This record gives sequence, structure tokens and C-alpha cells, in this order.
Amino acid sequence: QSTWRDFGRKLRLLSGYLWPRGSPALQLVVLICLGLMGLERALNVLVPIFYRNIVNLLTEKAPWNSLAWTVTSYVFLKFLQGGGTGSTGFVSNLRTFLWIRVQQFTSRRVELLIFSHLHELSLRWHLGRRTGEVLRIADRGTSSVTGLLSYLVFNVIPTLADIIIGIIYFSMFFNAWFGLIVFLCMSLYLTLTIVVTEWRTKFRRAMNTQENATRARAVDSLLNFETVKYYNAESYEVERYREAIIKYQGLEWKSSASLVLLNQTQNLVIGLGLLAGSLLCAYFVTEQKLQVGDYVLFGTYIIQLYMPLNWFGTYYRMIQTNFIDMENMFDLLKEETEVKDLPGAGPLRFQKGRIEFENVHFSYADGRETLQDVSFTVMPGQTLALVGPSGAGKSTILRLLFRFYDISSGCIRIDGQDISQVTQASLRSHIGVVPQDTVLFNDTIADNIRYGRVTAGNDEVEAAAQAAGIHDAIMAFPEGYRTQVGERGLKLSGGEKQRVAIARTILKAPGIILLDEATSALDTSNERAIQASLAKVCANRTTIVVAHRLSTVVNADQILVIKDGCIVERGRHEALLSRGGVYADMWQLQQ
Amino acid sequence: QSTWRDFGRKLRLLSGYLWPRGSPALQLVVLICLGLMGLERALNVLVPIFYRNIVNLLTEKAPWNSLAWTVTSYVFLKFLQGGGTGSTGFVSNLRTFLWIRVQQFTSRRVELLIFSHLHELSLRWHLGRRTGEVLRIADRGTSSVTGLLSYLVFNVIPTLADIIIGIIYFSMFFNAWFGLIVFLCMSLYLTLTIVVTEWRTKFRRAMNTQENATRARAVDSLLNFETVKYYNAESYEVERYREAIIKYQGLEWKSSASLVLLNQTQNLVIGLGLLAGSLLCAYFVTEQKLQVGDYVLFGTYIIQLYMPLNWFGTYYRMIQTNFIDMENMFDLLKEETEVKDLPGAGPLRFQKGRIEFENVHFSYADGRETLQDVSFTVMPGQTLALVGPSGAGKSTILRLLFRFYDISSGCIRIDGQDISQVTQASLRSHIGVVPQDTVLFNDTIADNIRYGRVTAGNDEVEAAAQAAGIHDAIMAFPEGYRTQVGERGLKLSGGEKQRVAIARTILKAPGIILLDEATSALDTSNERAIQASLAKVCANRTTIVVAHRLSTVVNADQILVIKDGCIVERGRHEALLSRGGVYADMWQLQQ
Ligand code: HEM
Ligand SMILES: CC(C)CCC[C@@H](C)[C@H]1CC[C@H]2[C@@H]3CC=C4C[C@@H](OC(=O)CCC(=O)O)CC[C@]4(C)[C@H]3CC[C@]12C
Ligand SMILES: CC(C)CCC[C@@H](C)[C@H]1CC[C@H]2[C@@H]3CC=C4C[C@@H](OC(=O)CCC(=O)O)CC[C@]4(C)[C@H]3CC[C@]12C
Ligand SMILES: CC(C)CCC[C@@H](C)[C@H]1CC[C@H]2[C@@H]3CC=C4C[C@@H](OC(=O)CCC(=O)O)CC[C@]4(C)[C@H]3CC[C@]12C
Ligand SMILES: CC(C)CCC[C@@H](C)[C@H]1CC[C@H]2[C@@H]3CC=C4C[C@@H](OC(=O)CCC(=O)O)CC[C@]4(C)[C@H]3CC[C@]12C
Ligand SMILES: CC(C)CCC[C@@H](C)[C@H]1CC[C@H]2[C@@H]3CC=C4C[C@@H](OC(=O)CCC(=O)O)CC[C@]4(C)[C@H]3CC[C@]12C
Ligand SMILES: CC(C)CCC[C@@H](C)[C@H]1CC[C@H]2[C@@H]3CC=C4C[C@@H](OC(=O)CCC(=O)O)CC[C@]4(C)[C@H]3CC[C@]12C
Ligand SMILES: N[C@@H](CCC(=O)N[C@@H](CS)C(=O)NCC(=O)O)C(=O)O
Ligand SMILES: N[C@@H](CCC(=O)N[C@@H](CS)C(=O)NCC(=O)O)C(=O)O
Ligand SMILES: N[C@@H](CCC(=O)N[C@@H](CS)C(=O)NCC(=O)O)C(=O)O
Ligand SMILES: N[C@@H](CCC(=O)N[C@@H](CS)C(=O)NCC(=O)O)C(=O)O
Repeated sequence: QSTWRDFGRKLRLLSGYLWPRGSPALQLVVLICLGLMGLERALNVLVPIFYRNIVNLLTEKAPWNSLAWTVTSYVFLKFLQGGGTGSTGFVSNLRTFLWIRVQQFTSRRVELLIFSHLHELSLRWHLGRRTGEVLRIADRGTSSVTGLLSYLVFNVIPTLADIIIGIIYFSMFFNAWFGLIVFLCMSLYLTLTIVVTEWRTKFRRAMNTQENATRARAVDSLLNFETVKYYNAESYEVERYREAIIKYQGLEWKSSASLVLLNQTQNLVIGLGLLAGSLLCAYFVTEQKLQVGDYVLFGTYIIQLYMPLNWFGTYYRMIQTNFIDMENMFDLLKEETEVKDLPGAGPLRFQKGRIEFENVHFSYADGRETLQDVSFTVMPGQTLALVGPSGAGKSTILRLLFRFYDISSGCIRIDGQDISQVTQASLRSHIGVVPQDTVLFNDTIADNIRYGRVTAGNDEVEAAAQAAGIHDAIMAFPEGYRTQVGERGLKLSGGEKQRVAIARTILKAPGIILLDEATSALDTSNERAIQASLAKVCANRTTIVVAHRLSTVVNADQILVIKDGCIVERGRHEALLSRGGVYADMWQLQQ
Repeated sequence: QSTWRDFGRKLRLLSGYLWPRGSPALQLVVLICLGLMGLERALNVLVPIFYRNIVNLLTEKAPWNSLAWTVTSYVFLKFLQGGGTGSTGFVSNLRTFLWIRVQQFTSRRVELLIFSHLHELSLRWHLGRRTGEVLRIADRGTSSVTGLLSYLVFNVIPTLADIIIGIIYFSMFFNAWFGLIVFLCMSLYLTLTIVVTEWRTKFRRAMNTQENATRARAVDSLLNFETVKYYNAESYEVERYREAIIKYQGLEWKSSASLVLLNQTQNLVIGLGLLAGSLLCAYFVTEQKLQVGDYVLFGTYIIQLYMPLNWFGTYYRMIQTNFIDMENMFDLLKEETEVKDLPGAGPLRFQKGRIEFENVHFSYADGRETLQDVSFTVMPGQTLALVGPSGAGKSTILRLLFRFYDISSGCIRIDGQDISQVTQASLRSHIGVVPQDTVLFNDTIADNIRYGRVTAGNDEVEAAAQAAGIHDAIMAFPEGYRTQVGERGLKLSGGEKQRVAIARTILKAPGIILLDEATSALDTSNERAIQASLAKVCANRTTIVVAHRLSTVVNADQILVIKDGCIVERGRHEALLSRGGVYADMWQLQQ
């Protein structure tokens, strides 16, 4: 009693996992599946008993008909039970085929749960962890839980149960010494298998690691084809690749040899047990203590026990690795940040459109605070701009306005309504934003510009395309609206991406339009046509913008200049030139 | 005789493949391995004969000692042959362990051959094919050839051979009707397996394709986390993912059910054959025509035949897919471009350093020729520049100078030496070039700036680092020279990349230094320090450059302006301003 209470709640949670909590018929499928597994374990003893009975009736003179009937019964059981390999039988195969429905339900439920829980985390969690490996953890976790349940319920517990049935049949119906032989032989076999597998796993993991390094050495060398052509180094690249190959062979040989040693040890143990049992059984049956078929029964029973026990090592490794992998996935599932939550849940009301700041500090980086009590306010229809010395402070201002991160000390309200207790669905309904640079994922134009809401209609979406004028390029595409777009599809322009963005935010029709402008190269005339479209979508809508151009500065109804989280200049475009602060110096460098 | 002559030369080439053409002992290993395979096929008949002999001596009254000796011999053969037919016995396992050396030689040779042949192709071939899939073809080809040889030599030919031995043993030593039963049963079994597998492969491939699509729908949705957070579409993303899951289940169920049907058909056929054989054998042995152990012999022989024949379907699929995959790899191996080759092989001599052009046209794009008879010449030490209206013509001029592509009509010589018959090793020895933007692959600084030649020494490479002044940033790294660098390693600056480039070309010490400048953002003072380093490495060296800045234009000793492959302006910086062509207009827009 050392490792008992730790595994209990985890095994209880997995016990909750396999049983469908609400499904009507799936639980019946589970019960009938376990019933078939039990009946197959019955067949594993009831076949060779009939074999002994056949050879007993044959070895003495018997009538033809009764012997024929029992032979038919024997070959019938050799059909219902598997011919060999604990599979290939009308009972185990029907168990597998009838089992395949519940695995679908289990996999779908667990994997959709983990997918929703990845989309519920906050932004700050994702920027820390490498996104290229969380995916692997989740996928391997789902495959791990289905594999672990399948293996450890249907191919390890039945085998050990069959060992126990075996020791009992021999002890109760044969001499005790036969039970001693089978017991000692199978216990020794299991102990040798366990020890050698836990020794061999080191070579296994070292081989895998070196394999992933050698393959990478090559993909990169071919991809940098241009550089290796430059520097006249083909022979050097080939030689270094050969060295990586040689090291990989030097590990793989060790792994394969260890496998052979394990296999030969197992075979020797079963052969030794078979020799002892066959000799002793022969001695009794030639001393008239037993019957002729008992030797045949013992031979076929040892072979029948050995055939599924041969695959014990790989089950042991796979249960170990999926167990630790489920532990990692379960750890990630319990991990949770969700900074934006309040149980009061008072959704936002839109009545004016006033954006007011009140003395808020902020530190997404630890220690270095990037906000010193900035405070301003706007009226409905007001257009604000934010330009100053280079820094991510304005971008963080937008992101904290969007309830990505949290205020540190202070509060920001919209229309005098505190944003702390508002549901985020209500907030992201009221707000809308064209970003830095949009990313358009692999789909057609039609649904991707329908993406602004679920209920987007066809007439509405062609109406919005006419509103923001993509239709010329859309007809310039081969099939038009059904054009496949993305990394799989066609490459587009950054101006086209901003056109997509203004289309989908038109479809959203937000209260306040936020903008975040990039340094994408475009001619000024088309840039200002896009600016006119943004001006008309923000017409009678309050607007906060970051800008980099002179017109995009001078359009401001309330400019603001900040650096390192503090307000330094304010007013308008003409007033700050007459003031001649850093605005006047920056304006000459924008020429 | 329809598909005989087509397979002959391919099978002859694979016959050349397995046999090592020069190795002394590997051929001996191959012969001893085939000898062990033959002896194992002998054991597969010699075991159950002894089983029948044991039960025959047991069923009559026999002395203890002789029976004990033959029982020991039987269990001994059950050790040498697999306890369970398959790879579980000393005769076969030693074959696998002793075989593992020749597979290393085969895999290393074929995969290094294909790697060298990918590095021998020209540049124009790579820009056409997607590089993201040639890699898959090569890797799967090498794994295909080793798998195909292993499967089709060691687990299909032996099984069919064992079937033939079986029909003969029964026909020659038993009644002819037993041979008829085993023949008809195994022929029917093979035909059913073949037909059902070739029917099932459709569901297999459809399941794989839908699987790769569903997974991709998810990785992209998580990666665009920011956009899906913007547009308030978590529930929509989850729902669309659930639809993809449901379609995937709707295919996977069909595949699994087809597998179950195949397995049950196989088991039913073997069970039916076993029933017919056991009944008829029982009738003869109760009519005194045979001996008691003949029933036992037939039962164990049918089980021994069935146990390896159960795995026929997956061998059939895997031989089919690796066969077509080896065909693809072999097609790619025979594919070859190698535009730069002449058997005369007259290497370049460097005596002056004069670069002369003589009336050459060029068309890397078909039809649209991008070179109209450009011709000029330089003296040793001359510095040339190439700036004009935007176009890839200058870049192609450098690339054709480097013997990437070919001249179309005309010739270009260096120092009056024709570059057509020069060996490319001689050319790339004499020439050196700093490129557009270098790529530095995953290694340390030390060998990556040693990369300019194989014989790079430690004192030389620290000397070159002192020469080009990276040493301050190198000590600014954590451990200094052993810093791991790349995508795995640290990110660096573009100026640092150009420093690496000037270091490795210093180490090369070429005749003519070519440069190709990018639009990387850098301050002018450090840019001109880098320019001074390039000026001193090209000091007393002829130089051809593309430029974008005023100083990088006015340094030219012989300027040249081209557009769409034709020469339009020439002279120097001052002369073309006085001429006032497109040079004067472009110079005002460079301000
Ligand atoms: C889903 C679980 C399984 C996996 C992942 C698996 C994996 C593999 C793989 C990758 C091979 C190719 C040969 C190799 O890699 O050396 C293979 C072959 C084989 N598997 Fe499985 N297998 C599984 C289930 C089973 C079961 C249940 C059995 C029967 C007890 C079995 C018996 C075999 C046999 C006899 C071979 C051929 C060995 C040879 O040709 O040398 N496998 N398996
Ligand atoms: C979930 C798993 C662990 C269930 C395992 C079930 C076994 C522990 C038991 C339950 C029913 C038992 C069977 C019940 C009846 C029979 C028939 C019996 O055949 C006879 O000839 C007995 C009657 C007689 O004396 O005539 C031989 C044992 C056997 C197969 C028993 C073998 C052991 C079995 C399979
Ligand atoms: C459903 C498909 C797969 C066909 C399955 C057929 C079997 C169920 C048949 C075929 C051969 C039959 C056997 C053929 C001959 C005999 C001898 C026969 O002997 C007598 O009738 C004794 C003399 C008498 O009383 O007339 C008893 C039935 C038996 C064992 C038969 C039992 C039923 C068997 C196994
Ligand atoms: C390494 C693994 C395979 C275990 C091997 C153990 C055997 C070497 C041992 C354990 C059980 C022993 C047997 C247990 C009981 C008996 C019965 C015993 O019988 C009598 O004493 C009288 C018999 C009679 O009068 O008929 C003779 C020794 C013998 C065969 C023993 C011989 C040696 C055996 C087979
Ligand atoms: C697949 C390729 C490599 C061909 C493989 C051929 C073997 C499968 C054959 C060839 C010769 C055969 C043997 C020829 C003669 C005998 C003796 C035969 O009887 C005896 O052992 C003694 C008989 C007597 O007393 O005369 C048992 C089968 C055996 C070993 C045969 C087993 C199968 C063998 C090895
Ligand atoms: C190498 C390691 C794995 C040990 C292997 C041991 C076997 C080779 C031994 C152990 C038991 C032995 C058997 C034990 C008893 C007998 C009875 C013995 O009967 C006699 O006739 C002997 C006495 C006499 O001469 O009258 C003949 C040898 C035999 C079969 C022995 C043959 C050799 C065996 C199988
Ligand atoms: C579906 C697959 C598994 C094929 C099944 C074929 C059987 C239904 C056939 C083929 C071989 C036939 C046997 C071939 C030869 C004989 C011996 C023949 O013997 C005699 O004529 C006299 C025997 C004597 O006097 O001892 C009786 C019929 C029988 C058993 C035949 C019965 C029907 C068999 C088993
Ligand atoms: N949460 C996703 C994860 C999907 C996933 O991880 N897919 C694999 C390919 S089958 C992958 O891209 N692995 C990440 C890697 O190892 O690069 C899911 O389970 O659907
Ligand atoms: N009999 C051995 C091996 C049985 C076997 O055939 N397993 C195969 C897999 S199908 C194996 O070990 N291959 C290497 C691996 O799985 O890593 C054991 O005790 O596990
Ligand atoms: N020629 C290389 C090719 C290596 C290769 O193709 N590796 C695989 C991974 S095992 C890869 O790059 N896959 C790319 C992909 O799947 O897109 C070799 O055989 O060593
Ligand atoms: N008995 C079946 C299957 C035998 C078997 O165990 N094969 C496994 C692979 S280890 C299988 O079919 N798995 C599914 C697959 O390979 O697609 C046959 O006729 O091939």
C-alpha cells in the first residue's frame, strides 16, 4: 500500500470517461461487448477439453456417428474462438466490429472538449508557449486516451485473466505438479519480459532522437540549394550527411539486437517449460495414471497460452508512453488563465459612443510599466489619432481596449459603463476592428467575407462586396466567388486583404471602428480611396487610429502623442506645429 | 505471356540492387541467410512428422527411455522452429539478427545516391517543382526499396513455397483426397483474400485523404487565434470542426467494417476446410486405414499453415504501395537536366581579370526574351555598376555569369577564355559572390563562417572575423564562437548576415567579387562602413554591382543602365546627369 491512493482519482476519472453519461444505447453496447469478452475467455478453456475428448474417443474403438458429432462440435468451437492470435474468430471479431461505434463517441467528445478549451484561453498564454508543439501534445493526448482504453481493457486484463484460469484448470483437474510448472513458467516469463523491456527503452529513445536530427540535416541542405551552389560544397555536404547516417546506424543496430535478445529469451523460457511438462506427462501416461489425450491437451494448451503472451512487450511500452502522454494532456487541460471573467455578467448598452480613459497603468512585461495614468475622453462621432515616437504602447492601448489583457491600476469605461463586468461577447459585438495585417485562411472568398457573422446572407455579402469595391478583382479571378484562396489558394495583395477586412467589418457594422495601420507599400491615390471607404464606414462612428502619413495625421479631430506610456503632446495638427514640440521635428522627417 | 518482358529489366536492376557489387563478406552473409531460410522451411515439415511419431508410440505400449528421447527431440525442434509460426524461433530470429547488417549497406548506398543526384540537378528544375514534396518522394522511395526487398523475399515467397511443400507432402504420403482438400482450400483462400483486398483499398485511400483535410482545418484555426478572437466566432469554428469530424467518422466506419468482413471470410474458409479434413480423417482412422496420430498431424498442419497466411492482406497492400512508390522514385532518378557539361573539360586560367560581354540573348521565360545583344568589357581593377528601371535583368546577368543558365545566342568570355567548356568547379573556384540575402543554416558561428572552404583553419577563421569585425557581436553572444545559430539558434540581423557573407568570401578570396544588394533597413554610416569593407576586399579586384543608393551609384567607374534586356545609357555619374536621360529623372526620385 504505497501507490494506491494516487492512482485512484485518475482511474475514477477514466472510469467516468469510458461510460457515456447520457447516451441511451451506447451503455448497452458496452455491456454486450464485455459479455462477449467473457464468453471468449470461456471458449479458451472449452476448446482443448473437447480436443482431449476427441482423441480419447478415437484411441479406443468407437461408433462412427457419435465421434462424428463431437468432431463437428470441436471444429465448430475452433470457428467461434479464433483459429489463433486471439483474433480471427467470430467472437473477438464481432466484438471489434460492434465496438467501433463507442470509440467514435469517445474520441469525438474528448477531442472536441480539448479543442474548445484551447480556444477559451487568453492571448497571453499563447504568446509564451511555442505554438508548434502544443498541437502535438493535444493530438497525441486524444490518440493516447483511446489507445490506452483499448489496450489495457481488451488485451492485457484478458490475458492475465486467462493465465489465472489456466493455473486453476490444471490444479483442480490435473496433478498439482502441472499447476506448479505452468505457474513458475509463466511467472518467470512475465518477469523476464518486464525487465528486458524496461532495459531496452533507452536504446529506443536514443534512436528516435538521432533519427529526427539526421533527417533535418538533409531537408535544410536541399532547401538552401542556392547557397550550397554558391559556395561549391556539394562533396562536403554529402560527406557530412554520411557521417550523420553512420551515427544513426550505430544506434539502430543496438536497438535491433536488443529486440532479438528479448525475443530469444522469451522463446527459450516457453520451450523449457514445454519440455518439462511434456516429459512428465509422458511419464505418467506411460505409467497408466492418465489418458492418451492428456499429452495432446497439455501441448495445445501451452501453445495457446504462449501465442498471445508473445506480444507482451509492445503492449507494455505503448501503455507506458500513452499513460505519460495522457498525463501531459490532462495537465494542460487543468491549466487555465481566463483573466476576463466576472459572474455578475452585465452586458454593455450602447447609447452614446463616448470613449473615456481614466488614469490606468499597465505592465504586460514584468516590472517595466508601459502606461503612466493616461486619461482623455471623446464625444460621439469624434475621430482620434495616436502618433508619436516609436513604441508598442498605442498597440497595447488598442489591445487593452479590446479586453485582451487587464488594467493594472485605474479603470476605463465606455459611455460611463465599466468594462470590467461586461460579458466579452457583448463587448466584441459592440466593437469591431481592422487589424495590422489580416490573415485569410484556406477557403473561398464567399464564406471568408461572410465570416463577419454566422448569419451572413448571399445578397448581403455581394452587397458588401459592391459596397467596398472588390467585385472588379473578384470577376478578375477565374471562377469569381468560388475561387479557392489561401496558402493552398491564390496569393493576394495587402490592399486586397484590407479590402476583405473593410468588407467583413461592414458586414459586422460595429459601434466603434478601431484601425491599426501597417507599412504596406501602396500608391497614395488608392491608399486615400481606401481611406475614403474607411471614412464612410466610420461616418457617424467614433474612431481611434494609429497613423504614419501626413494626411492620416492632419485628418485628426483630436491628436495625441505619447512615449513610454505618458502623455506629452495633444491638441490638433496646426496647434502642435505652432507649439513646435517633437511633432514639428517628426513632421519634417515624415517628408 | 503478356506482362513478362516489361518487368524483366526492373527486376534485373533490383537483382543488381540486393547483391553488393564489391563487398567481400556481405555476399557471404546473403548466402548464409538464404541457407537459414531454407532450413527453416525444412523444419516446417519436420516438426509435425515427429508429433505424429510421438502420439503413435504413446498410443501403444512403449518403453520409457526411447519415448523420452523422441519427446526431447520433438520439443527441441519446437524450439528451433518458431514456437508460434512467424518470427518467434531461433532459426528465424537469428536470420533477422544476422540480416540487419546488409540492410544498413543497402539503405545507405541507395539513399546517398539519391541525395547526390538531387544536388547534381540544375537550378531551373528546382524552381519549377514544389520543393515541399520532392523530399517526400525521395524518403518514401528509399524506405520503399528496403521494405519491398524484405517483404517480398522473406515473407511471401517462403509462404507460397510452404504451400507447395504442403500439397506435395499430403499427396505423396497421404491419400490423394487430402491433397485435393488442402489444394482447393488454400487456392480459394488466396483468391478471396486478393479480391477483397483490391476492393477494400478504395475506402483506405478515401479515409486517408479526408483525415489530412480535417486535421489541417484545425491547425490553421488555432494558429489564426488572433483573427478568430477578433471576429467573435469561437462557436462557429467549433461547429465547423465538428462537421469535419463527422465526415471523417463516416469514412472510417466503412473502412473498419470492410476489414472485419475480410477477416471473417478468411476464418470461415479455413474453418470449413478444417471441418472437411477432420471428418474424413476420422472416418478413415475409425475404418483402420490409418493411424491414431494422423488426425493430430492434420489438425496441427492446418493450423500451422493458417497462422502465417492470416497476414496476407497487409503484405499485399504494402508490396503494392511500395512498388508504385519505388517506380516514382526511379522515374525521378532517371530524370536529369544538367545543362552545364562538356566532355572536353578545360579549366579556367586566371591571368588578367577582364570581363567582356559579346551580343548574347536570353530567355528563361519562354518566348519573352530578356536580353538584346548586350556587350561591354572591363579592365582589371575596374568597378562596374548596373542600375536602371526595375527588372530582374541584372539579376539574371549575374546568374548567367555564374553558369546557372545558358546563353541562347552569342557567347560570354572572361579574359578571352570561353566559359562554355570550363569545368564548373574551376569557375566557382575563381568566382565568388555575396548574394541578395544570405541564409544561415542551423549550426554554430565557427563552422558556418568556416563554410567558405573545407580546409578552413581556426587561426584563419578568427583572423577573418577580426578582418571583417564581427568579433564584438561574437563576444556579445553568451558563449562566443560556440553559440548555436539558426532557426533552432539565435535570430540575427541582416547586417550581421552580410558580415558573415563578407567573412566567408574573404576566406574564399575570389578573383572577381560579385554583389547583389537588398533593401534591408540600415543606417547609412554602418552601411558605408560595410561598403568600405567591401571596397577593401574588392581592392585590386574587378567588381560588378547592383545599387540603390546615391553613393553606391557615384562610386561607379563604369555605369550601365538597361531595361528589358537592352542597353540604353552608359558612361559615368556626372556625364549622364549632363546628358539628362532617365538617369537624371531617377536620381531625383532617389532623394
Ligand atoms: C494497433 C496496434 C499495432 C501496431 C501499431 C502495429 C505496428 C506494426 C508495424 C509498424 C508493423 C510493421 C513491421 C515492423 O515495424 O517491424 C507490424 C507488423 C506486424 N504486426 Fe503489428 N501492430 C499492431 C497490432 C498487431 C497485433 C494485434 C498483432 C497480432 C498479435 C500484430 C502482429 C504483427 C505481425 C505478425 C507483424 C509482421 C512482423 C514481421 O513481418 O516481421 N500487430 N505491426
Ligand atoms: C470478466 C472476466 C474476468 C470473466 C471470466 C469468467 C470466468 C472466471 C468463468 C465464468 C464462467 C466460467 C465457465 C462456466 C462453465 C464452464 C463449463 C465447464 O464444462 C463442464 O463440463 C462443466 C459441467 C459438468 O461438470 O458437466 C468447464 C468450465 C467453464 C468453461 C467455466 C470456465 C471459467 C468461466 C469462463
Ligand atoms: C451451413 C453450411 C456452412 C453447411 C454446414 C454443413 C454441416 C452442418 C454438415 C455437413 C456435413 C455434415 C455431417 C455429414 C455426416 C454425418 C454422419 C451422420 O450419420 C448418421 O446419420 C448415422 C446413421 C443414421 O442414423 O442414419 C450424422 C450427421 C453427420 C455428422 C453430419 C452433421 C452435419 C454436417 C457437419
Ligand atoms: C524451469 C521451469 C521449467 C521449472 C522446471 C521444474 C522441474 C525441473 C521440476 C518442478 C516440478 C518437479 C516434479 C514434481 C513432482 C514429481 C512427481 C514425483 O513422483 C513421485 O514421487 C512418485 C510418482 C509415481 O510413483 O508415479 C517425481 C518427481 C517429479 C516428477 C518432479 C520432477 C522435477 C520437476 C518437474
Ligand atoms: C525455397 C527454396 C530455398 C527451396 C527450399 C527447398 C526445401 C523446402 C526442401 C528441399 C529438400 C527438402 C527435404 C528433402 C527430404 C527430407 C527428408 C524427409 O524424411 C526424413 O527426414 C527421412 C526420410 C527417410 O528415412 O528416408 C523429411 C523432409 C525433408 C527434410 C525435406 C524438407 C524440405 C526440403 C529441405
Ligand atoms: C542445456 C540446458 C538448457 C539443460 C538441458 C537439459 C536436457 C538436455 C536434459 C534435462 C532432462 C534430461 C532427460 C532426463 C531423463 C532422461 C531419461 C533417461 O532414461 C534412461 O534410460 C537413463 C537411465 C538408464 O540408462 O537406464 C534418458 C535420458 C533422459 C531422456 C534425459 C535427456 C536429457 C534431458 C532432456
Ligand atoms: C468446400 C471445400 C472445403 C471442399 C470440400 C470438398 C468435399 C465436400 C469433397 C472433396 C473430397 C471428397 C472425398 C474424396 C474421396 C472420398 C473417398 C470415398 O471412399 C470410397 O469410395 C470408399 C472408401 C472405403 O471403402 O473405405 C468416399 C467419398 C470421399 C470421402 C469424398 C467425400 C466428399 C469430399 C470430402
Ligand atoms: N488539436 C488538434 C491538433 C492537430 C495536430 O496536432 N495535428 C498534427 C498532424 S496529424 C500536427 O500538425 N502536429 C504538430 C507537429 O508535430 O508539427 C486536433 O487534435 O485536431
Ligand atoms: N516478441 C517481441 C516483439 C513482437 C513484435 O513483433 N513487435 C514488433 C512490432 S509489430 C516490434 O517490437 N517492433 C519494433 C517496435 O515496435 O518498436 C515482444 O516481446 O514484444
Ligand atoms: N532526401 C532526404 C529526404 C528527407 C525527408 O523527406 N524527410 C521527411 C520527414 S521524415 C520530410 O522532409 N518531410 C516533409 C513533408 O512531409 O512535407 C532523405 O531521404 O534523407
Ligand atoms: N487478418 C487481417 C489483418 C491482420 C492484421 O493484424 N493486420 C493489421 C495490421 S498489424 C491491420 O490490418 N490493421 C489495419 C491496417 O493495416 O490498415 C488481414 O487479412 O490482413
